[PDB]
Amino acid sequence: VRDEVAEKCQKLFLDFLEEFQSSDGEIKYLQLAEELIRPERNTLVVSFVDLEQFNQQLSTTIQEEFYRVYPYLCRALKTFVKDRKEIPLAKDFYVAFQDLPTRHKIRELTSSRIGLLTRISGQVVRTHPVHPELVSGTFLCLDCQTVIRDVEQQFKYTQPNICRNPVCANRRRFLLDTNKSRFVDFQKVRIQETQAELPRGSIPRSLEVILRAEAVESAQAGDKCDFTGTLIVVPDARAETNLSYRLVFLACCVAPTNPTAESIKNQMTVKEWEKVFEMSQDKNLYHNLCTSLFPTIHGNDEVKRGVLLMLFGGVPKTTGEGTSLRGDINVCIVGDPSTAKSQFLKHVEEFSPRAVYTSGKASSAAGLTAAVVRDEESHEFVIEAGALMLADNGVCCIDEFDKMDVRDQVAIHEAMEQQTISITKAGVKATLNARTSILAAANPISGHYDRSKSLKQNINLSAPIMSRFDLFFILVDECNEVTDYAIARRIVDLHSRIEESIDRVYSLDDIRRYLLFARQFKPKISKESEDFIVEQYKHLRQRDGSGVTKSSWRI
Amino acid sequence: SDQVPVGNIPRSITVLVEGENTRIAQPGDHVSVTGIFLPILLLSETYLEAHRIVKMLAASIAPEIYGHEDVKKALLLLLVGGVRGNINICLMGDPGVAKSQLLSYIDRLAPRSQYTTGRGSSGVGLTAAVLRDSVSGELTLEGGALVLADQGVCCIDEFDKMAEADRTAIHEVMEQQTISIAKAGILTTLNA
Amino acid sequence: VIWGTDVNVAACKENFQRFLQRFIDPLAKEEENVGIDITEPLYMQRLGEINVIGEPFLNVNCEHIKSFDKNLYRQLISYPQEVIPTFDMAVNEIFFDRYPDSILEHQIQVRPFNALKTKNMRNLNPEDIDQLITISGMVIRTSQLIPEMQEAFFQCQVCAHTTRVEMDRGRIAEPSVCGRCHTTHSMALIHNRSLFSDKQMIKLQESPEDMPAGQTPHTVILFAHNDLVDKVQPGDRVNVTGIYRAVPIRVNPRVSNVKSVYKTHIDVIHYRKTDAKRLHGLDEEAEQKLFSEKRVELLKELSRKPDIYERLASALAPSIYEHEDIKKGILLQLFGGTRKDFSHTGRGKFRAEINILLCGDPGTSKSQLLQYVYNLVPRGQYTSGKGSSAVGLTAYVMKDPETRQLVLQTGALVLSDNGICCIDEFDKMNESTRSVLHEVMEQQTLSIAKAGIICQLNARTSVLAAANPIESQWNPKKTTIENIQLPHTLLSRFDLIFLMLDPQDEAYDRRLAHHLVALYYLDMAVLKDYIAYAHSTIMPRLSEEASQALIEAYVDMRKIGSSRGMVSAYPRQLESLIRLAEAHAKVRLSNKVEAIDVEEAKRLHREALKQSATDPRTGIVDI
DNA sequence: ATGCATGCATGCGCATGCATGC
DNA sequence: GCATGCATGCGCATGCATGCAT
Ligand SMILES: Nc1ncnc2c1ncn2[C@@H]1O[C@H](COP(=O)(O)OP(=O)(O)O)[C@@H](O)[C@H]1O
Ligand SMILES: Nc1ncnc2c1ncn2[C@@H]1O[C@H](COP(=O)(O)OP(=O)(O)O)[C@@H](O)[C@H]1O
Ligand SMILES: [Mg+2]
Ligand SMILES: [Mg+2]
Ligand SMILES: [Zn+2]
Ligand SMILES: [Zn+2]
Repeated sequence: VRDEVAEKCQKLFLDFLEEFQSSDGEIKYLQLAEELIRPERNTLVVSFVDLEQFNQQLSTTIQEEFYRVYPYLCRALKTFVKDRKEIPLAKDFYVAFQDLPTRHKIRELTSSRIGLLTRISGQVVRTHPVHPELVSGTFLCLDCQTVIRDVEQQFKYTQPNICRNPVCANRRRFLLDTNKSRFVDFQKVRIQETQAELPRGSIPRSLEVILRAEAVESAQAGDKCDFTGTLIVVPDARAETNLSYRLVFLACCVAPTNPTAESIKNQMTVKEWEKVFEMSQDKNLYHNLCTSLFPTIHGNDEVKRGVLLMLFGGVPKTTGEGTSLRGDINVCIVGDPSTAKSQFLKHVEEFSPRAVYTSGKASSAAGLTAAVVRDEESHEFVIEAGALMLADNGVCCIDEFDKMDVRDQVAIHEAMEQQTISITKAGVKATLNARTSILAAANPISGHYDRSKSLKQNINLSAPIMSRFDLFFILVDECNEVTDYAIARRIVDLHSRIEESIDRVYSLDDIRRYLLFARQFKPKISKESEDFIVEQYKHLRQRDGSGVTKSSWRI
Repeated sequence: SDQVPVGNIPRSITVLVEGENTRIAQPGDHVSVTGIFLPILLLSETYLEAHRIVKMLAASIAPEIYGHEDVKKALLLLLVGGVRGNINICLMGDPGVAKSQLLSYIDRLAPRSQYTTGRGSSGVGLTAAVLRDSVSGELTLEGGALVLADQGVCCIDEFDKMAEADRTAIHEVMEQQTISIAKAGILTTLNA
Repeated sequence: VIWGTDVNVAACKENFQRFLQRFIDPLAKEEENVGIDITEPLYMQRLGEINVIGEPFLNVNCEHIKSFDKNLYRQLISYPQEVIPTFDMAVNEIFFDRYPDSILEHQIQVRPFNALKTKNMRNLNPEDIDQLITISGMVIRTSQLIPEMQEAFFQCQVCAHTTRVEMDRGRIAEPSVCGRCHTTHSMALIHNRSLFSDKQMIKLQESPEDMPAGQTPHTVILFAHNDLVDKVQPGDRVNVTGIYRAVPIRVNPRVSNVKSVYKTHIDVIHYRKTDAKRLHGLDEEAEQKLFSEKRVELLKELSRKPDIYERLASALAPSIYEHEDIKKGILLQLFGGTRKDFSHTGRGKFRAEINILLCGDPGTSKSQLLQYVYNLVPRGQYTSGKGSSAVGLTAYVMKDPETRQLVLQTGALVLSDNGICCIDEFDKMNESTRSVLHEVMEQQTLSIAKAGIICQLNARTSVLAAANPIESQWNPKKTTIENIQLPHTLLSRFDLIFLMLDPQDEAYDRRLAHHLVALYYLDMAVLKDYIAYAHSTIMPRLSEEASQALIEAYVDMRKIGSSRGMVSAYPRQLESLIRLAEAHAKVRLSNKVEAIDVEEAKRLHREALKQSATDPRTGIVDI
């Protein structure tokens, strides 16, 4: 029996690999496969738009018959690389595709798309440890001593149905030779439906993805990534001699949904580097960014500058005695109701790529820190990350900070101080790093700020957590007619012109790129800066004299 | 409670219903059942198979109590009811004027009636709760005193001593005649 | 047909073929027969519309079949499994006879509906097993898609031949011998080369509203197949037409012994959304078949009259005396504001809905208004005082009924998405419960972060709250803020606050008594159509004059509220005004917001709080 | 004859109700 | 007037022991 379609696909794909001429006249894939000599490389990346310009028939056949054709494409690639270079026969090879011009929602993955080539988007929730997995094992018969090789395991431990010797007909006595077997890398990941695809009154759906070989490396927890692959049924009506199933997604490539100073410089293109250089040589960068991130908000430039300084962050250091010095900055805001207090947190949500936001009692103790659960296919254990861990090296926003329970506040204080989360549960002891920066919003006890009382008497916050915050901002609503007029003008202008009332200088992508580039720098402290800081601190301490009215916060 | 011996607790029995005898018995009813006593498989467990199930001026309410001539027509009108046409009555009094006996008489006279003394039937005693099933093995909702007293008369003694939640539930029953429950695992509207 | 049945295939086929061409109803009106000539046969026109559009599904009413004849209706109800394929093949034959060269994806299927409605599920008997049943209920749980095999693919180990087997009677008999090499037990099943179909499990909560004494609500399980998957959402009130099934239960998975008591089960074949009492849903608003041109012209002519606004306020609730301002506010909430998009700005979601609070003595009809709103508006929810917990709303953790999927389960607020949530006895609610409302009333989103769960949910809900004074009486000596005892942050999020007081007027008492005694002894469909057309067609926009008017109104409100004792004003209140103005723009069917809408919104805001009668410098109201 | 489902503790995570202490 | 300490039900998973259906 012959598989005609598979043979034609093999021929066409080999011809495409051998013949595809690039824009410069050479062949990209020959040079790319020249790097497959290294034992650490097994997958070759092939673009789909280039295939669209070579053979539409082959493209349609591959798209509509991906699962049936893929092993034959792997065999063709193996033959090509074996012909082009001296490689040991034990090595295997795989193909990947990236540029699919269409996307499908998670809820749109019906049973009619089983075995077809699709591209989806999602958010990583959990990852499992790397494992080996069988591909085609070899079985030895215990009766007639006949060796049976190349039996497909699919997705279950399947022994040979019957001995290939007609006289033997053995079906229940076999031995597995692990030495001569065939292995491949295997990892399991969980993904979640994004908020933008949620219908009315619905909870986001969860899906399982499996990564093989090099694709195992990527897809870390907390990311927002696009996956390319197929939909394949895995067992979990009855059969008889003359059935429970579930859906599992196999992915080929994982990409960012919206995409070491020398490495960053090399990665960036010429135009991106030109834009970065243009930004770097502007003093108005200190002012323009304030207008860039908060266009609609009127006034409150101090809060904007504090938020920018918190976003940029400092340089952490370690001492010779074994102690550690904080390098992150935490900011707290307190103000009268409706004084634009919650808008900054939402702006940080929208701007920052790694940000987690919580409010009041909606987050439990297990919601923060982390959790430990079992591995489904081994004796190991896996850790589910909390809000703080997902915001590692990022910004964590907490609204209604006063409503949080005392235990939760103690946990937050521990995370701020030690910058480490220790878990000793279910026979598992572990320590994890949480280098986060906290932006918090709070309200007065009486609902309005008392001008005649100190800061400590106005907020129901414990002294330890109070002392850890670097900057405190206080907002008071002034009963001034001009301020009300100015606020009304901006609100009505925003409502009148939905999108035409914004004149940003730099796009958010450029700001993100510049922040990523700038956070790598580790500036030093000059000698004269030491004396300047000493004198300025002396003046600041002298400000605390008794010859002036009492201040709301001591130094 | 009359047949319970001294210092003991009432015992329970299980009855199976099949055929046209189904849909006759309801919770809270006093019934008489004629049946067969059979075991289930050398110890064994027993059960009952039902064959027959049966249910067990005019202002002369509680003649045992002297006086209160004008306090008895109101009870009769409460029992008769209006044409929502429901009626609610509260009696406030100094101790020793025997308010409890009138409530007990009203409870005994009414066909569907429930009587509450205080915190002994608070919270879960009213409203409803979710419990496992004997047959299906799943969760079902069982109502409280208010649910059982649907289309009947309920009597409450020592009303001022009840908890805030119970008082709010009673107010909701009085004004809206339906109870709304929305907690973890429960989302229901009960008719009372 | 199988033994035990009196159904004849040929007779039923001929009867259905004749019925599809002969049925004409004179009582049918243009109010529901949209785009169909009543003088001509109805189902033939439906088939023609199917041919024009290409939809492979046809809807047939059971009442029409019963009107044509009773034998066919009885046979269809008794034995749907044999009757339905006959109808399908007859329809396919007629369609292919009348319309050659048509292009579709598969043969036309027929879906019956509006069978005799069973009053209560618990009244059913084993005699009704495998019969057509119609139910009315609300969806609370929908599971994920499940694949079910239909064909099986087998491959040989030695010769590798391709064979296919079709499922029969729910069981697949795998061949024990090959077809080319004749080797025994040489065939292996391949799952990925097979064919699968979608299956979904849904949960319904039953509420016929005529329950007997002491009967608790019921929960039913439904199974949907093929395209019917994901046609409903949690919180929707739907009518389900389907079949009744009984399935045995195994004693344990690995032992073939089964329990004698069977398990109830229902298969779904048809869904209906329209209700004779409630307003149109969002599903209907995304279609063009709702309104005939005559009704559109009538509504457009009606909208031109100046008093129609007040007329609508007169037609909202005729069973409650006066309260014109409250009815106008309820109508404006029903119309809603413009749903602008601020994704590019980075500000986030903007609330386009109106929240209303009503404060007054217990002897008031606010509860009647809340009940009427709950019964009238679809996707409506009701809560009362301490009966609801903080975890009861939003979502709570519950395991999947079979495995450990950690399935978050929606609450009352989430089920109220794109709907109305009514709260009674708002005073008794604890601070923990109000913490949820603090985020819900503004951000329209809920953030959940518990063990293994981190997610955000949509909570686009408009809230009607009812409250009472401290002592259940409005003490004239105490101020409004003292009487209310609610935090300023919570009160600031309410667009309209209505203070209900008793003026003790003799004429008012006489009118109330006369109306109450007489209780012993506009068309709703027109109102529904007008509301749906206004809500699904027009997106209002505001001009410079409205801008200046709003600025002046905001500064005047701030000056008025600067005095102590009264409810102070905040910039957020300004936004509320805009929303109200937009609502007025929907009343007059105008795409442009004018100064009249701003003036009306200002008047309503002023009259709602009774600021005119209230003493500006003492906070005491005295009419 | 052998491997597996089930009965019986026990930890885990959670929500809910009753009491009290500032 | 409310958050918290102290039981207690609920739902679940996990580990240790054993008893026999295919
Ligand atoms: N200084 C300001 N500039 C512009 N808009 C403001 C300002 N202050 C308040 N607002 C408007 O008022 C609203 C305040 O709501 P919010 O920020 O949620 O208040 P809070 O955070 O104090 O609860 C926002 O929608 C914002 O548009
Ligand atoms: N008007 C009355 N006529 C006859 N007996 C009475 C009267 N008032 C009180 N009693 C007697 O006094 C006792 C009062 O006890 P109880 O009913 O518990 O009082 P309360 O209901 O007020 O707590 C009863 O046992 C009753 O026999
Ligand atoms: Mg806020
Ligand atoms: Mg008494
Ligand atoms: Zn052999
Ligand atoms: Zn063969």
